[PDB]
Amino acid sequence: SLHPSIPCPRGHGAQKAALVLLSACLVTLWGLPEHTLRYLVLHLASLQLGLLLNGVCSLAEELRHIHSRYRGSYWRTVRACLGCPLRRGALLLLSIYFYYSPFTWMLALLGLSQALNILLGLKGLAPAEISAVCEKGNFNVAHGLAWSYYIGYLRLILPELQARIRTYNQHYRGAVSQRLYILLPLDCGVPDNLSMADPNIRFLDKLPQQTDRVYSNSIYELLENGQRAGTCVLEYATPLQTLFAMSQYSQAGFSREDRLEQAKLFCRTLEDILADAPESQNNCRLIAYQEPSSFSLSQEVLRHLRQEE
Amino acid sequence: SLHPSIPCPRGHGAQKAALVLLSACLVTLWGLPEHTLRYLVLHLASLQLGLLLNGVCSLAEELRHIHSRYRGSYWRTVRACLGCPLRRGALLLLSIYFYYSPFTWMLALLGLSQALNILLGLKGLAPAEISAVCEKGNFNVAHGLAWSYYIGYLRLILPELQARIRTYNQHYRGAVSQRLYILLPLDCGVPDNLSMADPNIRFLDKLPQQTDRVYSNSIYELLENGQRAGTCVLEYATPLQTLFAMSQYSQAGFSREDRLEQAKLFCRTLEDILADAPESQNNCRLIAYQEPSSFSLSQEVLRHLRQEE
Ligand SMILES: CCn1nc(C)cc1C(=O)Nc1nc2cc(C(N)=O)cc(OCCCN3CCOCC3)c2n1C/C=C/Cn1c(NC(=O)c2cc(C)nn2CC)nc2cc(C(N)=O)c3oc(C)cc3c21
Repeated sequence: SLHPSIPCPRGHGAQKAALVLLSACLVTLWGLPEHTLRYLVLHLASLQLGLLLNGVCSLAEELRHIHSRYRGSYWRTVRACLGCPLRRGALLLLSIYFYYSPFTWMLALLGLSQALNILLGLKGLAPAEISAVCEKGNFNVAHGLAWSYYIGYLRLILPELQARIRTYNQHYRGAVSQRLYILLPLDCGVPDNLSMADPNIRFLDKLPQQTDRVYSNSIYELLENGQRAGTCVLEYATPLQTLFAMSQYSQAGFSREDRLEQAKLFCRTLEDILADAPESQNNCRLIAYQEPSSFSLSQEVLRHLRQEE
Repeated sequence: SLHPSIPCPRGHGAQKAALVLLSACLVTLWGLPEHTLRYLVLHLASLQLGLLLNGVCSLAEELRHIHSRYRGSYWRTVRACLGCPLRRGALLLLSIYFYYSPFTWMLALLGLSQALNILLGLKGLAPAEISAVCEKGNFNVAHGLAWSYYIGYLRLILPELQARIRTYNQHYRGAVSQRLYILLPLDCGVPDNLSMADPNIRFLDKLPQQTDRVYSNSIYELLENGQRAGTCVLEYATPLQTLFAMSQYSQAGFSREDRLEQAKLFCRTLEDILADAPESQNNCRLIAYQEPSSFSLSQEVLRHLRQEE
């Protein structure tokens, strides 16, 4: 409705043309009794056991990710596989009602059939269905936030940064490390400053220019037992402020479980980009955390600081 | 490898546990000849015809989107459905080799079975499989670019903008319209300035402040036949510079077909956000274009300008 090449969203034409081929194929059965209907649900059973066997093998992948992806909860993992046990398991019981009115040997034939369907890669997802699951969930916001952060901000501020650090040391007493530490709070909730987030980190300063775009940089000196054992540059992650603010934007249904699944994905993608980047080979260093026994993040920065040298 | 709650990417444990249940179910067949193997491919045929029927009904959706999503090319639409005709159609012919060694009535039983499987929503995609297709393609960069553009930039610059426009008119001769026009070139290729992109648009100016964050909004006056019939504020789309620069970033396999599928998706999502936004009810106005007979975009801005009043 904006440009003729702009694709409109998907409609219900998949369901619409489904009943047409249903009504076409149903009247062919009128071309020939009642003997078919016991065979119909038995074949309809075999589609469900194939889907049920496709769930349990994918469950073997999921137990690798019980702690991270599913917070140690065994019930969510079974709920994550198999789609919907209600609409699947109901027709499975209805089949055995019709099945009575060498079964394991008959059951074993469909067993290995679905195995090679997975092994040969025959369970293919079409690029129509691959696309239609991607534009369905409007909050797929994780790779765009990672890729635009590297392109728009990190590609620009990192190669200049080493010169802005050394001129502060030529200006002086306090030796600041030559890396950029980006904090990634998973409980996203980003405040404006950092003195209130931890009173162990209570500096403020402005990193000077080179001597266009003006990226103000503040150096926060850790005050381990009231003493600045470490001085460093700390910035938050501006994409995490967006992920927070979409959840507060209640006109879009973005919940705190949907936010936490992307913020973990945002750190994995941003760790990938800084692996093979020309500029961040030794400059960037992400410090992710999620504090509930809420410990001090000033310690874990100092662990990342003393591991530098 | 960064935090213990950060989920690792998926492995080949789906294929790994598939052969284990294959080797388990195969030796149960040793517990009982050769009579099963003709029945096995016949059941393996019925899975493919169900997938083939699932492709053709989804094709009925795709013909609504032949021009936009598939550039008018009928062959891509069939290639977009059904996944892979090579690995699917080969086993279909191999079945009929085994089928010879009321068939349409037997074929009609599996026909309406897959219809109600689509009609009742029984073809469910599990949230494990829904997720694993989303983190597979690392360039899913369309909604993050739209949502962060509204949050980080458009939510901040639009409610201030009306005051910055009127003070230019109080300063004066030239009545500038009270809207923001964002250009979305689909052939993304964004240049730095706009005088070279069209010599019909050749102003430069700086929109003044209110009298924190400083945004330079340049006012470009249309020079219809060398005369400034229209004066307006034109900005490009900074997310489209990123989508271009990921394609030039050849370490990530982002091709010009992958870029063009997201840039169309970026404009549909950004049109959605400005529909139900409190600030952009009459301020923003997107002008998307893709020029090959490459016409002048200064005309289509003036069409959007004279349609205002
Ligand atoms: C953000 C929404 N968005 N999403 C996508 C995708 C594209 C855009 C977008 O439209 N960006 C944008 N175009 C603008 C045009 C003007 C103009 N006409 O003047 C002004 C702007 O804002 C003035 C400076 C900002 N000030 C100071 C910094 O905080 C805010 C106020 C503009 N901005 C705001 C963002 C600018 C970049 N930017 C970032 N951004 C990110 O890291 C980020 C996170 C995600 C996700 N994507 N990115 C993009 C990389 N952090 C910044 C911090 C400092 C700093 N410390 O000084 C700093 O200095 C400059 C020069 C830029 C800069 C920053």
